[PDB]
Amino acid sequence: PNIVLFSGSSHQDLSQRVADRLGLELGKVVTKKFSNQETSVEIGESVRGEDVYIIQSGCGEINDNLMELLIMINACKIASSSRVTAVIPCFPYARQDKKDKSRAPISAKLVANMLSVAGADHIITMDLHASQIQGFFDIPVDNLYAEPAVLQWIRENIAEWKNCIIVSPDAGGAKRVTSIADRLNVEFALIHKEMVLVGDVKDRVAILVDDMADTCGTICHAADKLLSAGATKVYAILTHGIFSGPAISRINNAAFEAVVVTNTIPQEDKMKHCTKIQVIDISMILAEAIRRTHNGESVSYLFSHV
Amino acid sequence: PNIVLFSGSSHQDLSQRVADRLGLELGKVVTKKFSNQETSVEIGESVRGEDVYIIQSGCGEINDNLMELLIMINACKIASSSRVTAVIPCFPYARQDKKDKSRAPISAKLVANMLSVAGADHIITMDLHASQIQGFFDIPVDNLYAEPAVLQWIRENIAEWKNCIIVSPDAGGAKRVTSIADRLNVEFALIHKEMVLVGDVKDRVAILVDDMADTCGTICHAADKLLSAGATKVYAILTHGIFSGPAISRINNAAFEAVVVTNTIPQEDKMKHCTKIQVIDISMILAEAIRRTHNGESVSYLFSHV
Amino acid sequence: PNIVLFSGSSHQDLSQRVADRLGLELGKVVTKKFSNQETSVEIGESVRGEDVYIIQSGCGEINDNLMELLIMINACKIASSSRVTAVIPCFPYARQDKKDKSRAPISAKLVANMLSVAGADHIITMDLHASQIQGFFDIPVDNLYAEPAVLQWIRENIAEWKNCIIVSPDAGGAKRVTSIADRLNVEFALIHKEMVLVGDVKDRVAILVDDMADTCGTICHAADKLLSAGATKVYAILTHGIFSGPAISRINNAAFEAVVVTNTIPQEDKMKHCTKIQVIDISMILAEAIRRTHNGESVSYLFSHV
Amino acid sequence: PNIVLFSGSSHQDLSQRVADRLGLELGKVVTKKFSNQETSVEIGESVRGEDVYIIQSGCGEINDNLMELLIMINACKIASSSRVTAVIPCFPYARQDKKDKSRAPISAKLVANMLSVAGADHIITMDLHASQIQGFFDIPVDNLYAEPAVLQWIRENIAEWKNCIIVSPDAGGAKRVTSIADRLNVEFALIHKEMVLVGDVKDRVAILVDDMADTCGTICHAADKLLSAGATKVYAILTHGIFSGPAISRINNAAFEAVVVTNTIPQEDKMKHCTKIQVIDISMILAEAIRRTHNGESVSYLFSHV
Amino acid sequence: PNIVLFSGSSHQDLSQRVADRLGLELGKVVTKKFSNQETSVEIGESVRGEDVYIIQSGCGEINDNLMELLIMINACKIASSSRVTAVIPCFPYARQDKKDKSRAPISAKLVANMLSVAGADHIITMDLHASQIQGFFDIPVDNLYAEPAVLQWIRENIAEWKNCIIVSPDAGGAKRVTSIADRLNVEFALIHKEMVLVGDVKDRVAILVDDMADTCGTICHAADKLLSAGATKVYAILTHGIFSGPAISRINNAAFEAVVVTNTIPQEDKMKHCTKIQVIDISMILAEAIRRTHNGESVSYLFSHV
Amino acid sequence: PNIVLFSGSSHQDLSQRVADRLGLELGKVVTKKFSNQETSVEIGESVRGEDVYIIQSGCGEINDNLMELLIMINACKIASSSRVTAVIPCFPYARQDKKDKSRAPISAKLVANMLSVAGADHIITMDLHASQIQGFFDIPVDNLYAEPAVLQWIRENIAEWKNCIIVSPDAGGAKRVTSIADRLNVEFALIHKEMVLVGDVKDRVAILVDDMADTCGTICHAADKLLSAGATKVYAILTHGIFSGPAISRINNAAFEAVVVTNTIPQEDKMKHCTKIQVIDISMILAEAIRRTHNGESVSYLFSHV
Ligand SMILES: Nc1ncnc2c1ncn2[C@@H]1O[C@H](COP(=O)(O)OP(=O)(O)O)[C@@H](O)[C@H]1O
Ligand SMILES: Nc1ncnc2c1ncn2[C@@H]1O[C@H](COP(=O)(O)OP(=O)(O)O)[C@@H](O)[C@H]1O
Ligand SMILES: Nc1ncnc2c1ncn2[C@@H]1O[C@H](COP(=O)(O)OP(=O)(O)O)[C@@H](O)[C@H]1O
Ligand SMILES: Nc1ncnc2c1ncn2[C@@H]1O[C@H](COP(=O)(O)OP(=O)(O)O)[C@@H](O)[C@H]1O
Ligand SMILES: Nc1ncnc2c1ncn2[C@@H]1O[C@H](COP(=O)(O)OP(=O)(O)O)[C@@H](O)[C@H]1O
Ligand SMILES: Nc1ncnc2c1ncn2[C@@H]1O[C@H](COP(=O)(O)OP(=O)(O)O)[C@@H](O)[C@H]1O
Ligand SMILES: Nc1ncnc2c1ncn2[C@@H]1O[C@H](COP(=O)(O)OP(=O)(O)O)[C@@H](O)[C@H]1O
Ligand SMILES: [Mg+2]
Ligand SMILES: [Mg+2]
Ligand SMILES: [Mg+2]
Ligand SMILES: [Mg+2]
Ligand SMILES: [Mg+2]
Ligand SMILES: [Mg+2]
Repeated sequence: PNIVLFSGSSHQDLSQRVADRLGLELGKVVTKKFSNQETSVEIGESVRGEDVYIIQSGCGEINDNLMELLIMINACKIASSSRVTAVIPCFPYARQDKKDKSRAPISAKLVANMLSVAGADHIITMDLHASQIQGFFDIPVDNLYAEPAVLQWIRENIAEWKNCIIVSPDAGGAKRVTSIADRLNVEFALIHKEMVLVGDVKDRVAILVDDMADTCGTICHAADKLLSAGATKVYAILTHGIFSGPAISRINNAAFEAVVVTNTIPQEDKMKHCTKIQVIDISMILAEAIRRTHNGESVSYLFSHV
Repeated sequence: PNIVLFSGSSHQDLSQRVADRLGLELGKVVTKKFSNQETSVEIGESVRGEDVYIIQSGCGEINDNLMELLIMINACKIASSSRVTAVIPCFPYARQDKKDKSRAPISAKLVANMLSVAGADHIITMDLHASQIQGFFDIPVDNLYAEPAVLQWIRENIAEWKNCIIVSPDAGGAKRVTSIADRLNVEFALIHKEMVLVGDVKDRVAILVDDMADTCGTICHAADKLLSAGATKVYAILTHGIFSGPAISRINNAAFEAVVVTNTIPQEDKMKHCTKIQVIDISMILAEAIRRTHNGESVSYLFSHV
Repeated sequence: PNIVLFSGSSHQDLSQRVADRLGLELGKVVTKKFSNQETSVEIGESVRGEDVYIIQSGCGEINDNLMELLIMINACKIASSSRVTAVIPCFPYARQDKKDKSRAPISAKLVANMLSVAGADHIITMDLHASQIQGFFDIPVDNLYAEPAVLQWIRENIAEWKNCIIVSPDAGGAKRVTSIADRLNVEFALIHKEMVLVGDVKDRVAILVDDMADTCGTICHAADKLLSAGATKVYAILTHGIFSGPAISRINNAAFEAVVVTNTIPQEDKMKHCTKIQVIDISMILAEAIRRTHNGESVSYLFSHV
Repeated sequence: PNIVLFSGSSHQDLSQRVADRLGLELGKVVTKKFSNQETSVEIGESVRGEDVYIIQSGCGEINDNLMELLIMINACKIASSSRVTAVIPCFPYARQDKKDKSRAPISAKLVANMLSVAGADHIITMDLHASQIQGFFDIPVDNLYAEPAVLQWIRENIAEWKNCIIVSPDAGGAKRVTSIADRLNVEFALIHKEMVLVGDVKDRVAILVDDMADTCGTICHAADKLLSAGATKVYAILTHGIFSGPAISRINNAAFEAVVVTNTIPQEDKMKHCTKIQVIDISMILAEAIRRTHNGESVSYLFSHV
Repeated sequence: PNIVLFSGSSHQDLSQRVADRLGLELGKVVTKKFSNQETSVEIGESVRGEDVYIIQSGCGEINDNLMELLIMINACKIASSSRVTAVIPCFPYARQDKKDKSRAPISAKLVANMLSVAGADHIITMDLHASQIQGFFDIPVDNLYAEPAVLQWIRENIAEWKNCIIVSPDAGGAKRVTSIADRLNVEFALIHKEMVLVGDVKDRVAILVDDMADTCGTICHAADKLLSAGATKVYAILTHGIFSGPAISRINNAAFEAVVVTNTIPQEDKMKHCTKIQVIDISMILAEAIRRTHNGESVSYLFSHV
Repeated sequence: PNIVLFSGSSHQDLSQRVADRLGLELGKVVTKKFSNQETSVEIGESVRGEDVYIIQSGCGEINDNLMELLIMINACKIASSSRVTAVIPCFPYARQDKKDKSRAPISAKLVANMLSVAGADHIITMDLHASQIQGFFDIPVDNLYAEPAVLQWIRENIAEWKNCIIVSPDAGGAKRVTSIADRLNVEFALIHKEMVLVGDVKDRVAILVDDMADTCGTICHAADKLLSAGATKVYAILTHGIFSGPAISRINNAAFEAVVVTNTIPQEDKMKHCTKIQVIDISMILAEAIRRTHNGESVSYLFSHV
């Protein structure tokens, strides 16, 4: 089969970059809405006997884009494609992954089921909120890591990285922080609400590393505790920058040295209203995974380099 | 089990009307959206061992209401309810029911499959675009009719109904038109585009009967053809009035005697900007079907009276 | 994989014609019945890793041919074939496609489910009664059209086709009629029972176009209404000619100029007892669809020519 | 729920007797055929919230009866019944239960899958050809035994039963023969083709016991071998008497003392043309099984008495 | 229906205690092994129309107990029970819940799938390793907490609990520790390998709280780090005490004040060879969940008291 | 794709022999157990886009080996292999294939279902206890025969085979012996318990042929009956030699001329403690089936030669 790369309405810029690294052109698909706000999908080329890849990120209008993804997957399945792969840099409803309330839903499993009945055979995603979402599917699921690119940014941009500290803004983020600290051979701390800090922090550069920042109610309160606790400068490094609601107003009025995110969510608009925001490119990692999945090579090689 | 009636964000007024006819109160559910525009559903009462009935219409913002419905169904299924029934007065994506294009989707079947994997056991809907959507499910599906209420309106409001004529604005609507005409003993006509009229029409009160009006393009060119053909006055009777886009601007600048719709879609806002719009209450037919499904009575009795 | 063409008991002549156009030979299968009237299927060649195509029409004795088809599909699936495609020129139980009665079945969906659990991956059919039966399956379904061959016959055989009129014998057949009329730039009419005619007809050659004729209770009554309404000669063009029951006795005692059908159902025996019956060959359209599905070409090209 | 007993076109008499033993009336269902030989099913009462039982035997026109059964099960399932039980005294396609040929089907598993996807929840059958057809299903399957009635008939009718012999006409029927012989405390023999006899037989009454007799090509050659081997009189006892093909011509021209069968298949017509045929009533056992399944009693009690 | 309580080979003592709180007798089931070490299950009562509950913990020989559970669930499903619930205090293969290696299995999802196809409808478990295993099922899953009983033990036994500290032996156990600290209004610490401690712990009683201890390689190294860091006495509180391999030899040769575990795994043999081990009874929490699930009461009430 | 041969813990010697006939090396997989006796599976090569074959026999610790098989199948399915085939020379739980008791399980169907949800696409086995287990799967199942190798052994080793007799130790084994007798043109006998013998036996060499011997409470008592009935010497030929429990002590204390088995179960340890045991190599038949399934050749050719 031949790679047929398709792009949804969300994050059109990343799909163009992945096409460039793969050395191909995006497929002909027109995705608009009808008068009554119903998704319209018009694929403009034959997907018969092809390896269709669709890039759709859980950003912007989550529900509008999610239905767009399911209609595109189902259209390519009935149009007699060979395999259909959903490339989702940010997984929607990933924070609703367990039932710790009375009648709470598990919306991550509902989205997993809906992608399965549309007809997707493979899933490629980056830095899932819970790694266990891989078990919500009966199909192969790729969970790429942005950590090798995060480590590269720290070494080149922060000069004092050899004698810095790494801070976790939440109790559940200690797994991510401890892995990064060992790779840099530095110390680490942890911040818990209900604000308590456990770690030296004083008179050293502190880096806040999390997986996502929706409204930045965290990290911004964490930065105040870090500056009150003796740290000189504070850095914030994140993978998925949603920056919804106040968010930008909190970052613009905070004392972060820099806020660093990836390409998983469109950052072009947010970067106009915040000079602290910096972006790490991940289109190289996504293009390599699509390349190796198509050719039947080892994706495990990606978890050994940048 | 006990009836537990829930209402989604869409069409809150009909759910209250159905609750009054059933003589109960709506269940405690809070449906908001998070900062990143993700649906939040919080059921505030035990649904364990209950007959849950969720009323959600495919109107307004379709994709956000549809994802609202699936989260509510899945939450009630995992919360150990006895049965879950989706009451959907207007079915979303009902116009995409076949594949007559190159790589077209069938989004009616995708929506059908999503309701199945959420965990719905029964579907109650009214006046489907295609009756064959009943076969898109492997569960019982109820297809109610607004025709008995349509015929009741004609007999009381139009005085010349004994010598009127029903006009079909399209070629695919001849099934509805001929059934109505035979039930009234009056003649019928038909209008086809690419605009042609077959039927007397001249010096007679013409009634345009269709199942739906989205942008009212068809019921506007048809009305102009009817007034140019000799009909004194033109009436339009519809079941699902979406009235999206121009729609209202076309109805206000038209020569309809009246435009008549049902409760399936909220008409309170549209009736302010158009005096030609009239509403037929259908909350009694929905309440009776919910009542009879719970009590194990014959729903076929509904198709013999009003 | 290699095409392996198999033929069921029904319509052996079309399978031979399709084999000739494809330039191959029919596979070795022996289908008889045991003493207790149970279907016996004996495939006499290896189907391992092959693209199996089974041609079975819903004609003759429906239930014995339908069980024949399911046994053949299941035998080829367990025999490790690559893909199995059911080519069904006339779909059985296509008229039971909805539930508009008290405890009516939907037998079109039951037959759809049986073909799925036998192991079919693709369905190729022509001129379904309802196009929505495509959504009764979760697999690709091809719905071919006999209209390009219908229009070709009219142009060469009826000399007055430039000033003729197409008549719909029922209210639900107005979709086929209006599409044909626009493609010929001529007018159209419509006949409804409970018998009333709308259209000129008078002093014009009327053509009755329908999708199928089982007992010819319709068209035969329509022709009488057309001859009493001023039409000179009446033609009838149909896709699936079952001609069961009286049928032939009604056609022989009618005033049709000609009755025209296709190859979907065996017409060799019926043509002996009726001289008005003419046949349109469709073995080229079926062979092209089989050829293009195997080669991964565009079947949409078939809906642009003859 | 309430028992709703339905009867298919096959074996109306057994259904009437089962209704009599249960003290109820058969449900209102009309099952005829259309002009093109398609099954028509018209249930004439509400099955909503009921325990529907359908009695259909695999006899006569096997395929038409099987389609009838599937259509009835699906109609009762979609019509919102509580449970649907298929009571099948003789299972169709039970002899095709394994793949011992090149591309042979396993039609028993296909029938099992079709019954599963129609919507049946329970299966009640008597004396399956292979007991593993119980494992062909994912639902409960009852396999009743006619052996107690066979033993009762042997005791009351044959006077010399205390010093008789029991003969198996095939190598695969040695299990039934050994079980019956042990229950009667008599000896046993076996007959194999490719005819060889292993047993005394000489100067004693020999009883041929099998599970079914389709064409009676066996048992007749077995009877000739037994009469040539020194046995005085030969009896034949069977469970399912199909008697298709020559069958009756072979029994009338044979030297059986009596041929004894059960009610699983209609026997009145065959009993008209053969004086040797005798029938054992099994309606009591089926009625008891239905009664105990409805009331949630122990069906295992039936395998301890008559 | 009626509660039918069944017990597997593993942890026979807890099943007896749960039966006593529910005020009933355990069901009659004999579970032995054949000569070739295959599980034999012999239920000695009618489960027809009953609410069957089976108590089986993932301890001892995991694979023999897991196959025992599936055979009991499947036997009770085919025996026409009403509902089947698996009560699993310790879930097997809970630590293999994600794919973070080259070709790693996710054996938690395989066990989830094998419980689904056996026929279980509900799962009751306590303190899952990952809460997300709830989403590995499409059925309701109860995740009980042993924390309220853990808090009761600390207050009753440790006198210095008002000025103690809670220590996490791993980076991933920070979620449990921070929640317990807030409930007691005390401080907390964290220990990470690759052994580094963050927190005071000097001159105060330190409590190590985890979810399970398999070989006690952790907690034993953590205790050495705590005692050399200035802590006075060290306590270890765990939920699932496996104590496999050396385990006991490490606890007997350590400086724990006490090792406290729950009833999820049999502890009677371990406490003979270790005086430091203490058991917390949870048979009241399991009995209440079983009682409330059967009666259709709120299980959420259990997460507000002891 | 490429053949990737994997071996489980059970029967490492047969896998090596099959690898040699196929001319390849076994795949890199390490299978051990954790401290708490849970299966660990670590594949050391890329199975991506490969035809994976796993050889695992139902011997030794059945439950440990069965869970090992499912973990290996599921790991290779999620690792994006092309096809996964389970080669099982001896099928676990094959004797529990029907429900002839009150609440008996059918554990052969449970094992079939667990192999289906792990992700296996093909099953290769030898001499199933019941041939109908092929219908317990919805996937192709190969049922190889050891009979051609059994016939070869008799002709080469037993000199009196031309005037010998074949004895079946059970009523259910008459199918095997009658087929073997016809291929040798010799006589046959049968032994039934509740011990009675039918057949000459006297003054001739008797061969006892069965499918398996677990504990030899079967042939051993049959051999005693044969020697007291006049047979000169007794041979025992079996396919699956389990030899569990007493087994060997009964064979060592019996009067068998020889006990002959196959490679389906490891025999190396048994032949140390029994000189009567002889082994027939079947690694050539398994290698040919694996070779032909991969290459898409006819497996039916194997049932015409050795
Ligand atoms: N899009 C969203 N925006 C804000 N909150 C969300 C969103 N989706 C889910 N949530 C809520 O946020 C909570 C996330 O909790 P989390 O910090 O992940 O707990 P833990 O750290 O124990 O996993 C969930 O309980 C969920 O109810
Ligand atoms: N550190 C890691 N090394 C290798 N794989 C990892 C790692 N972390 C997570 N994974 C997961 O393991 C999977 C390995 O991909 P897979 O296709 O099995 O590799 P291969 O091509 O060698 O079979 C990836 O999809 C990834 O999600
Ligand atoms: N004119 C009609 N009369 C009766 N039923 C109809 C009609 N039109 C459609 N139906 C369908 O028939 C179904 C009858 O409901 P059902 O529960 O089967 O009736 P009962 O309660 O008698 O079993 C309805 O769900 C409806 O969708
Ligand atoms: N007028 C039409 N033009 C194109 N396709 C049509 C038309 N009418 C119906 N169809 C449906 O569209 C499908 C197109 O086949 P498909 O394999 O999707 O095309 P492609 O090979 O270009 O992907 C056909 O199976 C047919 O059923
Ligand atoms: N001799 C036998 N005794 C009991 N059951 C048998 C026997 N032979 C076969 N069976 C099977 O065992 C099943 C027992 O039915 P079941 O509903 O499990 O009994 P209970 O009502 O006691 O649970 C029957 O359906 C029958 O098919
Ligand atoms: N703190 C908590 N409060 C309530 N429920 C919780 C909590 N933590 C987890 N849960 C989960 O919520 C579920 C509530 O059970 P459910 O049957 O929904 O209760 P109800 O009967 O009120 O609907 C439990 O199964 C449990 O797994
Ligand atoms: N005597 C026999 N001859 C041929 N096939 C047999 C015989 N006995 C059993 N079989 C079954 O028939 C199957 C034939 O395999 P299959 O893949 O259909 O062959 P082919 O490649 O010729 O289609 C085997 O899997 C086997 O289980
Ligand atoms: Mg979380
Ligand atoms: Mg339409
Ligand atoms: Mg129709
Ligand atoms: Mg047989
Ligand atoms: Mg873990
Ligand atoms: Mg057996």
